[PDB]
Amino acid sequence: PLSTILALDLNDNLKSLSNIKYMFKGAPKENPFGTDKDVYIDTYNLLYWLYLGEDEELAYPMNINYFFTEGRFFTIFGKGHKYKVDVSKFIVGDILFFGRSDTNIGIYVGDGEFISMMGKFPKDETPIGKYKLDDYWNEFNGRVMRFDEEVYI
Amino acid sequence: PLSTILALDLNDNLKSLSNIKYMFKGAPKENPFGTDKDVYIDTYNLLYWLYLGEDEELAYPMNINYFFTEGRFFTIFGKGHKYKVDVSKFIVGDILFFGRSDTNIGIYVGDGEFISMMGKFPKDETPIGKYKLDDYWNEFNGRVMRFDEEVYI
Amino acid sequence: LQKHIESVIRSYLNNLKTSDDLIITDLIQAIMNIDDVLIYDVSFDNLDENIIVPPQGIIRAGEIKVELK
Amino acid sequence: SFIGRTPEGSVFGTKPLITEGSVVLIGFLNDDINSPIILSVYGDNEQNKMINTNPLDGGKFDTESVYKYSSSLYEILPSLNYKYDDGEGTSIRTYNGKSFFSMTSGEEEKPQATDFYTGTEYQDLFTSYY
Amino acid sequence: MVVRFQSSMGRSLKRVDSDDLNVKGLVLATVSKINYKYQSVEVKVNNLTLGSRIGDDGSLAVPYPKSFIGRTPEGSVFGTKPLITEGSVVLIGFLNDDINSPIILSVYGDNEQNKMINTNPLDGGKFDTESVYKYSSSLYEILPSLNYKYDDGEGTSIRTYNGKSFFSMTSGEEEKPQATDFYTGTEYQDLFTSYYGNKTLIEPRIQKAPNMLFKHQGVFYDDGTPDNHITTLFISERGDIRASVLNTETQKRTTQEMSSD
Amino acid sequence: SFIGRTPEGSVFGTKPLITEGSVVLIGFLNDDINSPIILSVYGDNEQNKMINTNPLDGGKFDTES
Amino acid sequence: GNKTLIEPRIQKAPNMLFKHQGVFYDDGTPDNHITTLFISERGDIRASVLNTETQKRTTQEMSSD
Amino acid sequence: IQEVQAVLPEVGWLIDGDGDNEVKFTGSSAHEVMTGIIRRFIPYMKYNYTENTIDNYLDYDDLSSWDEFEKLTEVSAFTNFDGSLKQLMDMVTARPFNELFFKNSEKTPGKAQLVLRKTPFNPTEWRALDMI
Amino acid sequence: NVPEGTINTIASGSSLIRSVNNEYSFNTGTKEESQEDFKRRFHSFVESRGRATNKSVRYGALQIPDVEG
Amino acid sequence: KRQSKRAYGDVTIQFYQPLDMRMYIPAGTTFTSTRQEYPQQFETLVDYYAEPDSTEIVVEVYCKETGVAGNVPEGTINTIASGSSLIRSVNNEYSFNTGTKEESQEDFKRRFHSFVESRGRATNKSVRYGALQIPDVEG
Amino acid sequence: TYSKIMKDLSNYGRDNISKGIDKYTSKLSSKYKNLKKAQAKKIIEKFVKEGKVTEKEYEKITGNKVDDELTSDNRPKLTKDKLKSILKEKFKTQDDFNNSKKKKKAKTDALKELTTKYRFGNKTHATTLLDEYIKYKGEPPNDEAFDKYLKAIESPLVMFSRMLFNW
Repeated sequence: PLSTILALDLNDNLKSLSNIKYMFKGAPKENPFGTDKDVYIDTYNLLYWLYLGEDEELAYPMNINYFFTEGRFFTIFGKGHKYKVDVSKFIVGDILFFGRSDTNIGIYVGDGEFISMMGKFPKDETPIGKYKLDDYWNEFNGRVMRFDEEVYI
Repeated sequence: PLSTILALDLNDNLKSLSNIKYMFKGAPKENPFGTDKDVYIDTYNLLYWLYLGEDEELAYPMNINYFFTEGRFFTIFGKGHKYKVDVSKFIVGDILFFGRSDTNIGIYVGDGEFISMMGKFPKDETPIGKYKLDDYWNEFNGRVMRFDEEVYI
Repeated sequence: LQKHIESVIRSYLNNLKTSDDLIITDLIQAIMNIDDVLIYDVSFDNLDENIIVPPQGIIRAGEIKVELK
Repeated sequence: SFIGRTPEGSVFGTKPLITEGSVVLIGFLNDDINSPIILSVYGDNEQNKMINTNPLDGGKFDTESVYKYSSSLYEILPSLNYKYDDGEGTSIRTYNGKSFFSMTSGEEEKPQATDFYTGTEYQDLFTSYY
Repeated sequence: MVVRFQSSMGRSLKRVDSDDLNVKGLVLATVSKINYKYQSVEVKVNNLTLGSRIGDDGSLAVPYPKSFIGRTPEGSVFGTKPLITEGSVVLIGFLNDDINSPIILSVYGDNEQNKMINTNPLDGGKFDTESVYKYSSSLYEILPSLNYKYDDGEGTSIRTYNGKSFFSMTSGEEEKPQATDFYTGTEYQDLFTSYYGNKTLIEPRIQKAPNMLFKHQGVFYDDGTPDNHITTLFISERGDIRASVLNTETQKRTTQEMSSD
Repeated sequence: SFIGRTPEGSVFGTKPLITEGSVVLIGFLNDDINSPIILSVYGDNEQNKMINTNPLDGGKFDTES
Repeated sequence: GNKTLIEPRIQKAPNMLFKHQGVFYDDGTPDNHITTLFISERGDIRASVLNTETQKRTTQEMSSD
Repeated sequence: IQEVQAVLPEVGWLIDGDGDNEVKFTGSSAHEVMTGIIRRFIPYMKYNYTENTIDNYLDYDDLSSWDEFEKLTEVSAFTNFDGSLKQLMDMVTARPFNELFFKNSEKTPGKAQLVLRKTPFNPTEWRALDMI
Repeated sequence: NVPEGTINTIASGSSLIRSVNNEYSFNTGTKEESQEDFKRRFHSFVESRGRATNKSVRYGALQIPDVEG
Repeated sequence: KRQSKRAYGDVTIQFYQPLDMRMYIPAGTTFTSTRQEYPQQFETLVDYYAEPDSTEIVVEVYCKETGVAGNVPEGTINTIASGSSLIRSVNNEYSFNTGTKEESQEDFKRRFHSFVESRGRATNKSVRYGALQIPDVEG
Repeated sequence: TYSKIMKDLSNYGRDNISKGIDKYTSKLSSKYKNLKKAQAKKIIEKFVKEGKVTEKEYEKITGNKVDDELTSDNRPKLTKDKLKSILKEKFKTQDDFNNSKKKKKAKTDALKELTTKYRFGNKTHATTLLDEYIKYKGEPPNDEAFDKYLKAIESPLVMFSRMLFNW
């Protein structure tokens, strides 16, 4: 699939992407992958740039309102329930939400992990990195989505 | 009547009263008619100066609270109904109210017109002028009053 | 009445068999059948000559505009 | 209005104002006399007529013009300073003496929440009248 | 027999009389028309209309519940006027179980309407659970104006005004984006309370920017001298800010002004 | 508290807080069992005594003090 | 009522803000003035006026120190 | 009838209580109301009589009541849930101030008459009754 | 023949109606015609048998019951 | 001869506002009219669903009475049973003109002629009758 | 339909549209099923704030031929040989079948013109043809694959109440 291949490519290149830096609402106009210079990007913009590399375009800045009405996603699990046993059924490339008000999102990777940027709020200098799901499982909020390209337009 | 004669005199002298200027709550201490110098007066103060020329005095600044308890007026039409056919029954010298919170008032003149000051809020340099009732009919609010001098005191 | 005439004409256009010319006499007799007295006369602009249909042609679609005199 | 207890154990709730000489509807338990409960508090026609600033006699609520005046969450505290909201952008709140807080967006209503010269007086606000 | 031919009803024999005329219980109705001057509505039964006599509004109508109402020792009357809506379902209780004696007890909304005006995603669960307390405990309310007010058992609290303007507060670092001012600040669509239950944004009714002000004044104080200090915190629609202190009788003023530029 | 729809069509209303284990008064429709509605929520005497700061035992409301 | 302090549930300090914005006005031009009255958990105060389209800002900031 | 809207495309009735089966009867006296009540349903109550219906056999005329003391009335059709016209007739009667019963028509032998008159306990109305 | 401003209500739901009033009095309510009126009418009828006369057009236009003048 | 065909057509629903959530229409909803000239009923055969953000929905309807009375003129069917408050107006945009009475004596006579001429197989008319004998196919 | 969309916004006016943009949006999307909820939501926001909408705004919202007025009066038939030709344009090299990424782009471009430009449009039907076309490498064993899109495009309450009446 497209989303699984993109997640695998991001995982393979995760250690070379240290130029990318964390910010609250970093919306730079320069593509991070097409420039050796450091750049502050958040998770939403990161996903946008990652999907823009191929033929899909989506829209910018791709805020939380994107998932409501654009019809690019179909929900897998709803918000408000949180089961630890049904995490194994997930698949790579599923988007993982975080926070009580959709503050941050993530991309799921196998072996019970996820890819996201975590750091102090006021523009942290920590680069992108992968963390275990055990400590962040409290703030998962049970919302899960998935991509679909064949039928759209 | 007193109010009809005063309205006719104001209409006849309307084109010579260009010295008078519009403001939100202009309460000058100088009489506009007794001075060639320009002066910023609002509709309430204008009516006060117009009635003060004769033997009637009323009170100053003559805000909206004047019409409530002074007993100088008796209502003709109440607020909250707005009929376009019953405008013809009006007579010259009836006070026309404007705005949802009694922001401004006017004096009715025949042929479906009214005399008032209209302009941008922050102390507009537009002088007094007469406008058609068709465009302002939306913001009329249906409140109409009339004067009575014989029985008062 | 305009809408009723449009619907009657469009319905006449449907439920028509294959390989028959667009005869106008039957059309006008069909629309005059509604009321002989009320409806006075009917005329046409371009299809005054019968349109010969091939063996594999059927006249079923068609947009109707009523132009009352 | 609402009452309960939190998981920690602390109790929370409300204490709505109680007034003497008000009319209250009562529903007996199992239709037994000597088993009363108060259902709600209903005011008199005069009292209701005094505590509303709506001049319209009547009209369907779906009319745009009627929505301007009908849609008004008008409330008055035990203190005679009141609180006001409306379906339009006007919203007015009052405090001790003539002090008040107000907001609005329409240019027509601009005097209601202006600060030109000395500012708008408290008597200029139509909601300030019975 | 011959004498049995009287008013009767039911499969079992029951003397129909003036007891059957009296209604037993409470019934539902819809608000068709409202008397705005008296704030007493007339409710419609499925094929009958209650209240609604020759009396226009005052002398006959159906009373509506009030939050509280009374009179002060000085004599001045105080109370509330809760919002009234047409086409809402209202529960009615007749006095002494007499038809032609209605009163409205409360206003109950439809299942769809209730589902639309709540942001709680949980299907169910005991209220005593800590996690469920986060979402269950939410005094969520929406004014007649489509700008809403929100409170919660957590420290989050959100209030909205005309256009996209809002006021918010919170304490958890997790919730820090909801009430942050980094760069341009948090957008209105980032707040999860700003959406309806069915994945729809709560549009404000009025998009024009408001203008706020906090006017302060009095009359006198314990010193006995007349009060004449006036101060304001006016905010314009173009973003200006003006903090001013005024003494009107002495004709003195000091203003701190901020321009939109 | 109140609920309705605006002329534009948008729905507005309120969601008053709901609490588990509170006592609620119920009125059946047409006095039929299997037809319940909640009328209001009444707290316990202890709960009411805890959530009020009024020290007065009693007295007419018309007194200034 | 029973001589007990009403503890707040959450002891962490809040952070307030009064964000103001619109869309348009009677002049017809698009509205793009943004202003805030943000207050941080560490006691800071920041009154700011912003025009985002023109990329201009004026802030009055107070630090916790 | 519970589930009938009876709407129309971009048209509607100015009087309320329309579309629905609501019917309102108005009069300033019992003989005015009772005429409207009886006349509303009596003709349509059809039967297989070889010759007419109940309106030919029942006069239901020469009704009177206290017109001076009774104001205008807005008596509703459906005051009684699925009740009989007799149940709705009782409300209009307002007993015991008015006396309703069925009796033979002495003035017109051969047919019955519905009587609705003020109670004969008044002095002059008592004298107006025929003695036997 | 009620006076002016007598009809106040419509005696129905009146949801969209505020009030009803009449600006003019009712004068067409009249009792049965006396002998003298009938004799006057009949003398005009006898004199109106020849058409094409003003006195004939008088009866011509007076035959409608509602017309008085 | 074959029996009459039930009238059928399209009916148009107008709501006060676009639906905020998806609504379900119960099967066998009854559509009728208020004019005394056409008291003939109608009823739906299949389920229908009114998705949100849709100000109108069109569902097909079949005349229960078997006759030409179903061929109602425009703007006749102005009533709906078990309808919610959301519905604002009910109207058919086009007259049905599909109902029919029992098969015409002339059309039966002509089909019987076709059958008689079609007794000799292997000819144009035999193929014609063999094609026309199915009730669905026409002309 | 750029003109009609703009005329509609000009008919209600910015004062009326500004009060209930979400539901007024549903009016436009109801009338024309070419615009989804998000597409018509964005154009109205751009209309109210700027006060007008140009051809740059329209095309930015969604790729359309704004400079083409033919279609509303007359739109071509798309008989079978035309579809056969349009598939020969959309698929010109064999790698497209092997490389799925461009195949998704190709088929979307086929459906985008094929549903809109011609007399008859359907997604699921046209998809079905494309799935058979792709599987057979663009030469299926029967010409029906090219016919297919052309021929495919053009109680308890009652029972209880009844029996209760019967008894």
